[PDB]
Amino acid sequence: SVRFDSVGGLSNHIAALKEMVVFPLLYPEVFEKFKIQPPRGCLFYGPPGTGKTLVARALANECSQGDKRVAFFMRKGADCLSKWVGESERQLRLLFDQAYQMRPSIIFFDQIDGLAPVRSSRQDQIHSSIVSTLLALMDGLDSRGEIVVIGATNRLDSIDPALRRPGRFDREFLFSLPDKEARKEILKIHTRDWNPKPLDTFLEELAENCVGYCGADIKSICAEAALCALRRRYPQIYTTSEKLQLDLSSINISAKDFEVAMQKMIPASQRAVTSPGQALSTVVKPLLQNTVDKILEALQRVFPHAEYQPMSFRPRILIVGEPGFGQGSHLAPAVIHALEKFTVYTLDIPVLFGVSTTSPEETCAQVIREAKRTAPSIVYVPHIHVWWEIVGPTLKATFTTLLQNIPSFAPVLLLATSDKPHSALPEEVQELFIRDYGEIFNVQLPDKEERTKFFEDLILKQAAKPPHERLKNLLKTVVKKSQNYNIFQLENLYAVISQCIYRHRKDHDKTSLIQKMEQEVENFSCSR
Amino acid sequence: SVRFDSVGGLSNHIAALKEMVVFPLLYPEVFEKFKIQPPRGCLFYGPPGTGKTLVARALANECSQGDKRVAFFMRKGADCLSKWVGESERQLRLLFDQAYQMRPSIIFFDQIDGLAPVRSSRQDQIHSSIVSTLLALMDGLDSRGEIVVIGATNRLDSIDPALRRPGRFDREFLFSLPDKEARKEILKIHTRDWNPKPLDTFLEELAENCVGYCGADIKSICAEAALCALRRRYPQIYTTSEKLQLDLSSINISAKDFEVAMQKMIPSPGQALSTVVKPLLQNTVDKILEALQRVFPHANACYQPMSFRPRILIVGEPGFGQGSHLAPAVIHALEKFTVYTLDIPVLFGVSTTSPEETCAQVIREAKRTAPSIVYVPHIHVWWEIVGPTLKATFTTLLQNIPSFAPVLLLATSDKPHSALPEEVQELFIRDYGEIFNVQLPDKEERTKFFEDLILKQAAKPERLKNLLKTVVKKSQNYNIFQLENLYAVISQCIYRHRKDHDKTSLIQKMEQEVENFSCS
Amino acid sequence: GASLADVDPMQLDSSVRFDSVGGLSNHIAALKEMVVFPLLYPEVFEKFKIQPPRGCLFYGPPGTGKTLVARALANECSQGDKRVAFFMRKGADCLSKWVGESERQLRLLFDQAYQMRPSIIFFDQIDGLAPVQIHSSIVSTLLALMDGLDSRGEIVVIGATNRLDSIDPALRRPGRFDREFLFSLPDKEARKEILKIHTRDWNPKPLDTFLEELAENCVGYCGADIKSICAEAALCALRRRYPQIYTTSEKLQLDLSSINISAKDFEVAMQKMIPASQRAVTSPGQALSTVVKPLLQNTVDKILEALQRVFPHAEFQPMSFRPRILIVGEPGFGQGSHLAPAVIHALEKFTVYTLDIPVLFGVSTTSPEETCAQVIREAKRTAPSIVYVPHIHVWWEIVGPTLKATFTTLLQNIPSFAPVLLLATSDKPHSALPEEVQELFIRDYGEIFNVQLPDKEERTKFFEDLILKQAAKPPILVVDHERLKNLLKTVVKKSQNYNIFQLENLYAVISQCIYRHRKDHDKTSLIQKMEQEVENFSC
Ligand SMILES: Nc1ncnc2c1ncn2[C@@H]1O[C@H](COP(=O)(O)OP(=O)(O)OP(=O)(O)O)[C@@H](O)[C@H]1O
Ligand SMILES: Nc1ncnc2c1ncn2[C@@H]1O[C@H](COP(=O)(O)OP(=O)(O)OP(=O)(O)O)[C@@H](O)[C@H]1O
Ligand SMILES: Nc1ncnc2c1ncn2[C@@H]1O[C@H](COP(=O)(O)OP(=O)(O)O)[C@@H](O)[C@H]1O
Repeated sequence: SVRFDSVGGLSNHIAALKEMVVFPLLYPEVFEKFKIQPPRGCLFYGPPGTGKTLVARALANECSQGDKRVAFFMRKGADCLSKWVGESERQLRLLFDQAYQMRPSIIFFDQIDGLAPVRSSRQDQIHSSIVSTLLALMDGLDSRGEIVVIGATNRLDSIDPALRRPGRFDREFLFSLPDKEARKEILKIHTRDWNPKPLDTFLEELAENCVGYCGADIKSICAEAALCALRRRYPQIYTTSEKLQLDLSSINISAKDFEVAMQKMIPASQRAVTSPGQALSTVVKPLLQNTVDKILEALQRVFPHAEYQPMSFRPRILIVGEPGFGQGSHLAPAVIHALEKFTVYTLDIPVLFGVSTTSPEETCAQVIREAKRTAPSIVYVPHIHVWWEIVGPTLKATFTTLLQNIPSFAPVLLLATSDKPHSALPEEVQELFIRDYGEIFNVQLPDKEERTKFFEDLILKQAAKPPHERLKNLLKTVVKKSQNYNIFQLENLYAVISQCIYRHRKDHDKTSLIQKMEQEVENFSCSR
Repeated sequence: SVRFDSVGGLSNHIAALKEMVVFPLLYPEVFEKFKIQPPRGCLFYGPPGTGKTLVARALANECSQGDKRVAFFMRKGADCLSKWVGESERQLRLLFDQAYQMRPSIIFFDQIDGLAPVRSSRQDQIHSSIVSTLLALMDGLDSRGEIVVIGATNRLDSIDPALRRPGRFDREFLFSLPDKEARKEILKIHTRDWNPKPLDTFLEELAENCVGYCGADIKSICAEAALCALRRRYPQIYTTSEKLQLDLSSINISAKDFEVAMQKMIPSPGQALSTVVKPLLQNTVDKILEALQRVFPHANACYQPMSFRPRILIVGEPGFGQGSHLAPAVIHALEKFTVYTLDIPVLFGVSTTSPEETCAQVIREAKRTAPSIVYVPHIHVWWEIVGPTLKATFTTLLQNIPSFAPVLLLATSDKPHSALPEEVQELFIRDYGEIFNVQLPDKEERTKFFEDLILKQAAKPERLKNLLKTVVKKSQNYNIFQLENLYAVISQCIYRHRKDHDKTSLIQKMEQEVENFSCS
Repeated sequence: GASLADVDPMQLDSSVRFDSVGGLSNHIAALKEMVVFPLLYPEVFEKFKIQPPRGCLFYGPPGTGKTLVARALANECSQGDKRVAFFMRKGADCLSKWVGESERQLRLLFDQAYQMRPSIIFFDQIDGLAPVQIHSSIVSTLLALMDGLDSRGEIVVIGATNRLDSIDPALRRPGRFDREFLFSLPDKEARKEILKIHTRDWNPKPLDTFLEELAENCVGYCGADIKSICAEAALCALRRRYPQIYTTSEKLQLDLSSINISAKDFEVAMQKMIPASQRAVTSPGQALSTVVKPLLQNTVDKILEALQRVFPHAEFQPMSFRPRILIVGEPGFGQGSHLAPAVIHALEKFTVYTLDIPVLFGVSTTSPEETCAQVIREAKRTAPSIVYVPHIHVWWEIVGPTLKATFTTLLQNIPSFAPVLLLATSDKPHSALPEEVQELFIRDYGEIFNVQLPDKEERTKFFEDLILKQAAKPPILVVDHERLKNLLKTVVKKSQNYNIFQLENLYAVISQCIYRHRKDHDKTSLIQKMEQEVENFSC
């Protein structure tokens, strides 16, 4: 049924696999020249929903329907556990011996953590016995060739470390959340055999909003979209116990269905945690997207790992601006979001202090150690000008002598924001961001063009929908009287006009809100 | 087929083993002259992969090969369990007679975790009875020769504590991860019989870069490298069909294949210099090590070394790499000595312990393993980061250390020796050899720092030499940070002009970018 | 076994019986009348009524023979009434902070102890079982189980520990642990007895004078160090004699007549090891090293003579009144580095407690007010004793306002005629110390000693047996024997103002040259090097 085509995105855990399963059968001489004794054990692991059981399934299908003949034995967590006194460790050896007669064969253990927990003398003796009789008869597996043992898990730390050793489980595969190049393939696989195949550009657009999703999260919106189309088209289905008469020809899926379905959906990875990076909303985007792009260009100039081998030496950048220019609230999370596939580690006040029972120094050390472990990563310290005059005198020392110990050309990025200009910051901070290296970005107010696009939809498209030159003058005067607002005032004059419009929904004729609009625009006052 | 020469690294474990288990059994008339009384139980323990069963197999084969004067009973100590009422405890009482009729004997118990676990209200009636008979066949049916029992394990606490008592399993052998020297002979052993004989410099460098590996990993990187050659040489091996025609002579393993397999696999205040920085600071590291030799000669009667309160302080302006590159490279070169760090993120990066208590145990453990090193980097900020009790503890602690005990105190500083507080100034004695002032590198070094880039990669498929000269003409007073920053900036253009056959166009951009690199 | 627990006794070796224990003679003459006599003569303990105690506590540094005495004692009781059982538990073994396993383990252990009867229970390292309700549930049951042994028994409990102050004070009450025994590092006359015990069953028995010589060269050893150097001096002889046995698995023929042990096999064993007094205990008292002896032995003898004026127990109806002494000197005259520890070590048989910085704060991360009270109370409990406060000129400027108030009032609650000495050292002169410190030493009472530099002769003899003999050792041809003496005199003249930290550095910098010229058969390329290193040595 399913055989690799469906498996979209991974494409390298698959090539790395047939050199364990297929090659020792086909080319058993290259392993003799170097005396290789090829590997015999994988260990799939990663967050939930990201593949690896789809992979086990597709591999079983390739074996059963490919080049005869390979056997496939599958165990589900802990099945050897039996009621009598010895029938537990006997079934394991029975399985390994039956797999030797049907060889070549591959053994698959789903959800290891119920079978091989970390041994301890404060637990059941049967678990230690099972782990021992499992790492015994797997060590004596060289003479019993043509057997491959795979095990998929979720908790790599909950597996006995005596098994994660070359000889028992020598390869370890990481199944991570897809990125915008893989989510598009997945969406192509799931909307594959649809009546009116969704345009490639449409899926290209859909793959962007789905940031925290996985294969299981993407498979489900393709179903919620159809379920939304069904009740959009035929609303006379819920208010009925009997059947109806459908034509199955009027039911078509549109982008509104996908968006209303994505409204209800919550990614399985963000059901109990919130990531420190968001995107510009549909409102603020025509106001700051170009600024985001310029920031990314400068970051490329200083952090070329974001585009034979990129050379980077301690990449840092500091986004500076006036207190309302939107750098710690709008710009920096958007920059974090546009740079996906880099793990992000946050160091702001509610992280050092918003978690007690652990001094700030501990968490400050853990963040940098883990960011070193998996490079290239980002360490996000927003609002340093307040961060600095809120911490202790030893935390400054720890923070400065912990990122001086980072290898120079290791690609770890330090991102920070500021409200005071660079000159006003404490001189100890100014030593970290040098201007001649291109590590300081100064945000500026948006130009006339931007401010025009920001209001160009409210006037004149929303103020013309029932249940023109007089509107263009309103647009002109709004853009003129707002040429020196920050972001927090622009997107308030927006809301002020937004509310005005909403209060005239069922009014069948205009020229009651037009003058109301212009009066509310005239009463607006702030001036920083 | 394994007899002691297939074990790299454990040159002291093997000697102690045959000086305590083998020789009292082979030459009983010798150890009776002195009443040495060998043990009746030892125990190997350590992390997984460190050669615990390899030593057992080697010892068995060295007990068989010869004249068979000693018998070896090898028993994986978990398959001795019978799902019955009294049979597993009879195999034990039989194993001990089968080895008393053939004395001398060594009874080996591989993985005794599964034979004698900790009995409590989570154990069965079979394992408790097994322990009760095992610690009766040993304390009673022994103490005269010539049976010696060994057992292997990973955690020393996964065994019943009643077995480790005076008169029972008492001696212990800690198998730990290999250091940089053992990791070289391990690679030699695992590349013993090879077509293309590898060089010794290659294995040396590899052993340097394979940090954190434990033996078995080193056997694995050899395999994963040969899998990187094949894919490099026959990219058509995948998505194909049955073999047809393949030559097993163009699969030569190259040096860049080890560095890919070492990243397709998953595996301290001391780090060697990178390949890029080495030809810039290796000379200074040599000079520092020589000054150490001057003060630390370990790196009644005379004609053995003798030192007096070894102390050295590498001083240099900020940016001279005296605490970023130099001192950890020197700690690396001075391996085979145990190092103990004392800096900020190790005094304060842990709670549930005082900074005054984590400073006394460090000096205690440094005295127990002398000659050792105590490493305090950046004293010019270390001194103003601790409390007034920690200073008065640290000073009296390193004062109570005996006069001639070879504990070295290594430290660094960015402010000059005359800008430090008096309490520190009266701790190094510049009139002695205890202060070392770093200098900028010489023209010879600086020039050779850029040569692979200019001119051996901008011309990689001339006027470059001129540009090269200019690179040395403005970099005269650059510290290490600006130096390697300028080197990384000049290595960027090249990576941007990868697929540009026509030259003289990236040379112009290069000479204008190096004309713009300002680092005042 | 229906009791899934560690309750089995041990089969002890029968060859340990009041003959292998060397150095511990007062303790044995007391344990054999509270453990042995109630079992051997049971008619005196019923003639009147006695019901002897059921408890002993052993404490002291590690390796001092505290398990060995329990073993010897269990073998000594079970010689007429075979046989006394022996149970041994060791605190902190995979049962700490596990409720409620430890309670039933202890209950079953006491049950088994009752079933055998007579028996001896031994808790090695109780610090892991009753350290100062995971904690109350287990100590309360231990107290109830111990306090429930009938007066005659016959069950005897014994406990061992390293620091007496890491044990719950609820244990030290009569009927449970009514006596305590201190196992200290052995002096010379006990070191000789241990050496005679361990080298007793040898064909070619070592000479008595050689054992006398050995007992003095290994100071700071604890029992197990002597065992380790005796059993390793036997391996060096074999290794040096037959080095071709290490590369041959085939048992070759060896003559058991050329493997006789000699010296230079004991000292090569004593080289590669570090003693007990330099490993763990932070023993405040250490004797002068063999290098510094000829320089400071006279000062050490002078202090111990101005110390019997105040502390007339330093010559053992003596009567003293608040014995105090303060040795003062310049910063480098070695009062807190060489003199005071050697003075303390000379005063063995007197228990010594220290109050210095790494003990108040570093060790035992508790409040520094309870540790000072502990040391004062236990110092007067075992008087005559010593309290040692080194470097008061800095000690006083590091403690809090409450610690001074506790210390100054705790040494006035000591009875006036108790022999509890207070020894302190300083680097500022007496009149530079804070006034609360000056109001403790009354120099007209003789409580002050001023250290001075070593005399000309002292320095001469200090450099002599380095610069005349070791500078002419045949590398195993031509030595001058005349300019060596001139160099000795120039060195003695040049160094007539150094303190000790410099006087003993100019001794290590001159000995280095000799090492760099080990093999040179012409002893001339280092004489000039010697005198040019001395010509460039500045304070
Ligand atoms: N890379 C992918 N391409 C296509 N579909 C996918 C992919 N990953 C997941 N899916 C879909 O999501 C479903 C769940 O996948 P799967 O069960 O393999 O995840 P998992 O890692 O095994 O989850 P868990 O670890 O919780 O068991 C699959 O049935 C598959 O239809
Ligand atoms: N010191 C060493 N020298 C050479 N090879 C080694 C060494 N240590 C390990 N190896 C290689 O790694 C393999 C695994 O080592 P080994 O099984 O002896 O240790 P182990 O896994 O701790 O043993 P066990 O865990 O089964 O008791 C060996 O077959 C050997 O080839
Ligand atoms: N006083 C002593 N006399 C003879 N041998 C001793 C003495 N003290 C220690 N030893 C030797 O040291 C070994 C270990 O001593 P041990 O009793 O374990 O010390 P601890 O008191 O710390 O338990 C003993 O087996 C014995 O061989």
